[PDB]
Amino acid sequence: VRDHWVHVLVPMGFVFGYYLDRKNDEKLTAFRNKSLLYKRELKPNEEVTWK
Amino acid sequence: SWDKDVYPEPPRRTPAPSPQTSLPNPITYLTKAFDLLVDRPVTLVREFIERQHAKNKYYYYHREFRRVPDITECQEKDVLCMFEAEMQWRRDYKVDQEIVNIIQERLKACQQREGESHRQNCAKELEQFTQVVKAYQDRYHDLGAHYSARKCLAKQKQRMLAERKAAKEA
Amino acid sequence: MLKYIIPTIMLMPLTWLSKNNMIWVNSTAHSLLISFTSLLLMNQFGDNSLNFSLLFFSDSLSTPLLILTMWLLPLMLMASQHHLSKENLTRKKLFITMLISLQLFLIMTFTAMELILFYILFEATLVPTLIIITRWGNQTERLNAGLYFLFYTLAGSLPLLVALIYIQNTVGSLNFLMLQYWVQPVHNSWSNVFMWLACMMAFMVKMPLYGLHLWLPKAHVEAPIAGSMVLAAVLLKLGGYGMLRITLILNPMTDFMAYPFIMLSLWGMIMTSSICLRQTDLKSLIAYSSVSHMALVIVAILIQTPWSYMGATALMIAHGLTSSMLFCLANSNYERIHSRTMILARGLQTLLPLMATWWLLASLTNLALPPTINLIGELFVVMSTFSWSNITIILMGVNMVITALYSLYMLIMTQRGKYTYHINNISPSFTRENALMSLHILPLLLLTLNPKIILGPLY
Amino acid sequence: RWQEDPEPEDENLYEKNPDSHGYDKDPAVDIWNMRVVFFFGFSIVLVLGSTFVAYLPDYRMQEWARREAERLVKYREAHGLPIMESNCFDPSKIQLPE
Amino acid sequence: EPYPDDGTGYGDYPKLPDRSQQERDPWYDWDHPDLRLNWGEPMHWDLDMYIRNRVDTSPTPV
Amino acid sequence: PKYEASRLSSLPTTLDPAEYDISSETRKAQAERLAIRSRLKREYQLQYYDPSRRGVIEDPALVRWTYARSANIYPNFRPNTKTSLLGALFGIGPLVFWYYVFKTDRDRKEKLIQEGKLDRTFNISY
Amino acid sequence: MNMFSSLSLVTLLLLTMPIMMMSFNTYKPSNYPLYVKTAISYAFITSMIPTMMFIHSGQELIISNWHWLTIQTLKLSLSFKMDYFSMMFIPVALFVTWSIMEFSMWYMYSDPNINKFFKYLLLFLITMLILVTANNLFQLFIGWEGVGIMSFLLIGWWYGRADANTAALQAILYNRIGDIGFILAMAWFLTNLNTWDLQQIFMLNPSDSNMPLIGLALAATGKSAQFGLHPWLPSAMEGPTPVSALLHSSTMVVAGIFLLIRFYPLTENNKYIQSITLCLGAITTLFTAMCALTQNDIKKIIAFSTSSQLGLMMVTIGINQPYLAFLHICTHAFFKAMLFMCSGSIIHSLNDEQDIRKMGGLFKAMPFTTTALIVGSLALTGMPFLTGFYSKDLIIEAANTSYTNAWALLMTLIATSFTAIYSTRIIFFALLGQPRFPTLVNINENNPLLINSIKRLLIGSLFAGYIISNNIPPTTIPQMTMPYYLKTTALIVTILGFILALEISNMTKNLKYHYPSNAFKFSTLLGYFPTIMHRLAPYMNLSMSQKSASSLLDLIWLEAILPKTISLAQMKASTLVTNQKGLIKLYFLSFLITILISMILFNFHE
Ligand SMILES: CCCCCCCCCCCCO[C@@H]1O[C@H](CO)[C@@H](O[C@H]2O[C@H](CO)[C@@H](O)[C@H](O)[C@H]2O)[C@H](O)[C@H]1O
Ligand SMILES: CCCCCCCCCCCCO[C@@H]1O[C@H](CO)[C@@H](O[C@H]2O[C@H](CO)[C@@H](O)[C@H](O)[C@H]2O)[C@H](O)[C@H]1O
Ligand SMILES: CCCCCCCCCCCCO[C@@H]1O[C@H](CO)[C@@H](O[C@H]2O[C@H](CO)[C@@H](O)[C@H](O)[C@H]2O)[C@H](O)[C@H]1O
Ligand SMILES: CCCCCCCCCCCCO[C@@H]1O[C@H](CO)[C@@H](O[C@H]2O[C@H](CO)[C@@H](O)[C@H](O)[C@H]2O)[C@H](O)[C@H]1O
Repeated sequence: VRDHWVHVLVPMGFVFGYYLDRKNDEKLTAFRNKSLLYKRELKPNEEVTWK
Repeated sequence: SWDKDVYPEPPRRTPAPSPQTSLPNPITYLTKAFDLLVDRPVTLVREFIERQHAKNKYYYYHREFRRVPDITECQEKDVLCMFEAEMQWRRDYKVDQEIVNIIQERLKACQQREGESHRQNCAKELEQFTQVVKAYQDRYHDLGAHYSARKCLAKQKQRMLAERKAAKEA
Repeated sequence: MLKYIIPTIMLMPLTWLSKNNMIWVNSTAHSLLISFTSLLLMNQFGDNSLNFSLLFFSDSLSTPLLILTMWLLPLMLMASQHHLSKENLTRKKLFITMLISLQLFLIMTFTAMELILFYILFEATLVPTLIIITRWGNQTERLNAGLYFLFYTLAGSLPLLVALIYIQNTVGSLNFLMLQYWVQPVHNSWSNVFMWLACMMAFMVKMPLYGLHLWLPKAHVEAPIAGSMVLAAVLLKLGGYGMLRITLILNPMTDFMAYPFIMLSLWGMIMTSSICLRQTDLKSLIAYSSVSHMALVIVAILIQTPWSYMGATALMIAHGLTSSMLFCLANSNYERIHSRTMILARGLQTLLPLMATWWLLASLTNLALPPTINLIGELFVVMSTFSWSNITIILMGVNMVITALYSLYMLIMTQRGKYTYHINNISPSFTRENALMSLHILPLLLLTLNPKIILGPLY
Repeated sequence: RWQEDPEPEDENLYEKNPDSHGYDKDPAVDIWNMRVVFFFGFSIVLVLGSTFVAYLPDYRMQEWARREAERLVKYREAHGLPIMESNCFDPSKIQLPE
Repeated sequence: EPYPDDGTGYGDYPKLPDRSQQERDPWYDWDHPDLRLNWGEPMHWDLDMYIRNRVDTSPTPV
Repeated sequence: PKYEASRLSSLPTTLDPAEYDISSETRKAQAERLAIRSRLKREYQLQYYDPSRRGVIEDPALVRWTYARSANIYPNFRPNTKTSLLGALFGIGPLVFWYYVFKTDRDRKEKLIQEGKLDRTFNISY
Repeated sequence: MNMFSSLSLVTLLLLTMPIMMMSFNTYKPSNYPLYVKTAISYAFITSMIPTMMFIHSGQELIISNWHWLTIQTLKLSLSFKMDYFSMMFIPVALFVTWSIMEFSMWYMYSDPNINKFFKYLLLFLITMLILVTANNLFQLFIGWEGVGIMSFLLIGWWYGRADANTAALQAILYNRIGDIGFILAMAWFLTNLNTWDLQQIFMLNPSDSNMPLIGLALAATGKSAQFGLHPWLPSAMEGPTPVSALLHSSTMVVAGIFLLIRFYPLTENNKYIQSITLCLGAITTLFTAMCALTQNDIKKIIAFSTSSQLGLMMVTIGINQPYLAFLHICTHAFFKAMLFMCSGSIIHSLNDEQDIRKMGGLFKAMPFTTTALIVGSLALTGMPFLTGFYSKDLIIEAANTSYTNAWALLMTLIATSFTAIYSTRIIFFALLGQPRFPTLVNINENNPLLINSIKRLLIGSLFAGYIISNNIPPTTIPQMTMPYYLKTTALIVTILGFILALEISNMTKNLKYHYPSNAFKFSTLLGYFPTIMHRLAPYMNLSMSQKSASSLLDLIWLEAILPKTISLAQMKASTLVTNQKGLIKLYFLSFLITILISMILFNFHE
């Protein structure tokens, strides 16, 4: 609607911001399942421990 | 509901009623009224709620932290090892705060329970409180707001050096 | 933090692309939504901070300051939209843009992992703040207040820049997580004395420390209401937050370097509290009250104990809401009588009964009635300074007496007594004004039920 | 002196709109402004936000620490060990100077 | 009569009697009855210290 | 027993010897005081009673008072032997006084702790 | 236990319900005062059940129901101490407040904000109960400051009156000065014992308790208006009469004494603290009784009566008889509240006249208020077997036979004689002789709210002391062997006080005109303490604020030493640089000087 299309700007900014925060995590996986505290074996269907 | 060894309680000794009067005890009748008017309806509501809970049983767990090398085994400036050693130290520090709280809780319950005989009957709790507070003070006191495993280790070594020095001259 | 930076940025296209008559409605609604999402930063752990990326992290210190910052933006829009009604549309949007850009800098400032990044954003907040005061302030003296504000900050912050760059050369990093592990003790020397002063003076000027506080009463008397709210609520806390971080790398030199600044604060708070008893301008009185409350925070930060750091954090949050309330209360009188003179309009409880309740509640938090978080913060500081030296309780106790006297004096003078006969335009409190007051006090009093979330990392 | 406009008279919003909420001169905008503030401010942020805070999952691990302390106090007292030792770190891992 | 010209900073502001407002006539029709002030009359430099809630300088029977 | 006035207890007006010895020159002055008061009263009442007025009757006396109590001080300030000695006495002096009070207290406390003569048996909160 | 703990909490929750109903949920504004009064009366019933259980078997318990906050090793929980002192005080406070609230429904009938008035009375009572049942110092501090702030709002009830606002702030000022002691004790107990809980404080039982106890003594001084921080209590008569009745009996003023009673396990081992409280109480009881001798305002005489009776409680603390001090709190609540209620009855009938010199001839005109006033005066003066006798007389015997400061003992006995004199003064001038009030007679005490409320306190003023003394369990070894002249000293000095008071009163009828003495002026003007202290100290502080702190420092020298002087230097420097004549000759001449200097002086050519 031409009346209420401005109301998606900030909610879409949050979704885009949320998405980019998750993308940031994919660049910081050098130690995923490699810390002495949390390192373990993968479950049969598990590919990664977190994403 | 809780572990009786962690939060101990002596066996309760209640005297039996031994009236020496013909008057009725108003507390006895209020107790009956309270049991009939308050407790029984409350119990019925709870038992309904507990039946619903029994239909949806599910569980939660106490997180287990594997031990990792402590700050003594970390090479200088090796942040990756320091980080894991530091986080472990912080978790232990929080646990030691709650151990002191458990002992303080034991001490406070003994004081109230023993009434006017508390100065004599609470010696064991007082002694345990004194020892844990001393142990806690040695570990953590004086480290400052920016405390760390490094500063804790430095304090311990200062204490160790003082203990060795005195032992030599003896 | 991108989930907060981007929607904050999107507030600017929203304001500029809104219908002419819907700029306040739209900007207020969506900045409240941003404030709602900021509660996700409460995912805090007992050992580790919330480390988002290479640029931004959040911990128990920055999280409460972040939530206060994002909550204040909709409150500032509510407070400003009335005195800006005559302003033309484009300049209204420019005003809102300055508020939005201030929030963007603030949320980045409080989450910046690297100290030089923190510096740039810490400095960037000056620009919009100065524009708000000088462009939209009401009186001739806003120009002087702008200059004093600008040059007091830069006189201290430029030496901080040199010190920060020097630290990075010596240590190799300014990442705050790195400094936690590579920190080395600061040895005695004249070079280290001036490194300490360069690292601290900029934050002292912002707090402000007694003796470097004269810019703040000026700034408040000249700023528009929104300027006063953000100045008192958040911008002062940039100094406290900065000090809480940088003191990590100044040990053990802080042991003796803090003495002159503890004396200035301990004696400063009694002087500024006493000064409040004689102030004739209501905004100036609230401004001097801030200097006294923040003198406690400086002492707490400088003595570096777990109790003092917890008290400092709670005080910063509690004062932020209380002082912002008091300015909003004083402004609502100004919008009727157009004077800041405290003695001009008296006996307002007779004419504005509900507004007098907000006045009472604000005053009670200002004097730290238990169990408000204002009292929790003050008490934790008093407990920790007693161990530092038992004699401080006398100074702390005297300030508590004087604080009650001037807080209730302000309440008595303006709300009680006889109303001024010739002031016949005291129109009933608007829904907007009542909602603005309650949006301060209600979160403030609700925090008493779960104080741990405003107690900081040392909790 | 110069050619300058006179100071306008301050306008009481209640004259034109006795129902004014004090947000806007336009009654329709005024009512909407009141509604977003009251709904997003009180109904959402303060009510749901307060509820959200009330149910934060063990904020900063305080509850886990108490459970962990109980486990250690139980095990240590059963085995006749000190509840807590003065040494945070094992002395055998430390090499003192001199 | 101005305050003595030292460095204090009074300027030309009048020095008025160091008397509390409580000493003013309570039956006269003051423009400000609570303060016992008339519109336009010069205010004592320390008027805020001499309001009826604060410092009294009234004659005492002893 | 004569009345002795003090700063905080004024001489009663009925015991003031100047109250009774009233000359034609003193009555002339009292008349001029009442003329200023009456002129200001009329100026006020003309606005106070005006049915069309809504707002605040600005009082220049109040504005002059608030202006004098702030902005007018520094322009009329002169650094001289009085303000410098009062400036030093109550500006630097208290800071030096408190510095020595707290510094002495903390040195004494720290010396006892290091020697182990300060009782900190249950002190684990700080 | 389940009934005991459940019912003790329901009492406190019951009192909060009328406050919660102010959210307009299910409210009946028509008669909010009746609703509040009914809640108090029902709370009194529920509180008698656990009180009865304690009397039977000594059942005591602590309820730590809600964990509020843990600060490392300091865990703060909402904890309630349902012990001896809270079990006996709560029913007394509720019973007295029940009469005061019923009385206020008549006294405040024409007040447009009566609903708000009853809300403030209820909030007053709630903060006191928080104070009395608190098991840790932070919770106690909540009630401590709560009653102070409620005192401020109720003393300044008629806020258009400058004197009311002054009195209200004065109570805050003096109580905050006492609060310095309270925070001192909190800081000491945390630093040295790692706790704010009474259990841990008593278990660790420090021997070096001078500092924490002096802090508590200072807190009690302010709250109970002991000498030094005393003037605020007589000034609190600015408030409506129901405020004074509640303030002076069941709430604000006894809090200071109660604080010291709660810490008797520490004070009983500290003879230095005992000496201080003994002498502080003795000068208070003597000095304020002396002031009452010449007061003419009826509310002020009774106000000074409270200060004198509070000083006696502080003496009882001094001689290490905490349970006797507590008993006096409970007995004093009945007849002191009645005395204010009777005075309010007189004031109302005489169209707000409070000067006893304008009363007189009321013995038959107001028969019921007369009966209550006489009974209350006899209970206050220790007439045998009335409520006041079961505490005061035991206190006097305990003091007489104790190892104690001889001067403090004498001051206390004289103050007991002065109690008889100033009670005689009220009866003589208010009730006897001929009327001295105006001609249009509007005397009328026939309202059932007035009669019934005073009636219940009259019954308490006769039997409450006997009933309480016969049910509480012994916790001391009462001293019952003494010479005849130490056993009857209280009765004799009281009787001599009555006789001497009658000589003075009757001499005012002789057609002889007398000049005033210095002693009379000293008594009337309250020892000049308010006149000197309330002018001098505010003047000195307020003068320092504007002259030195604000103007001298913040508007002058802190300006001068930096921003003002720095700007001058740059402006002067700029005029040096820019004031050039624009002459080619002068500029190139400076080039030559620069090149020469660069070589000869600085050797830049090397
Ligand atoms: C998750 C995102 C949440 C964002 C929340 C944003 C809240 C925004 C509130 C907007 C207020 C409504 O805004 C307004 O609504 C009405 C009805 O829809 C619109 O339409 C109106 O036009 C005219 C009025 O002139 C009339 O036909 C009628 O009053 C109405 O239909 C307006 O053109 C619009 O300006
Ligand atoms: C390839 C690079 C270029 C990329 C360009 C991408 C965006 C292009 C947008 C083109 C349309 C812009 O639209 C043009 O500007 C604004 C917003 O619409 C409109 O005018 C505006 O006036 C006011 C605000 O000032 C509001 O009522 C409303 O926002 C709108 O009506 C103009 O009437 C329209 O002509
Ligand atoms: C210690 C760290 C911080 C130090 C900061 C100090 C830097 C200087 C800050 C203020 C800069 C303002 O720059 C200039 O200052 C002077 C006064 O100082 C102002 O001038 C003002 O005070 C002067 C002196 O009383 C008056 O003559 C003048 O009428 C008045 O306007 C100028 O209008 C302003 O342009
Ligand atoms: C810690 C280091 C901080 C370094 C900061 C450097 C800030 C430099 C600020 C600009 C300095 C010049 O600023 C200029 O100063 C002079 C003197 O005060 C002011 O001059 C003003 O005050 C003087 C002093 O009474 C008056 O005589 C004059 O009539 C008035 O105009 C100018 O109005 C101001 O524009």
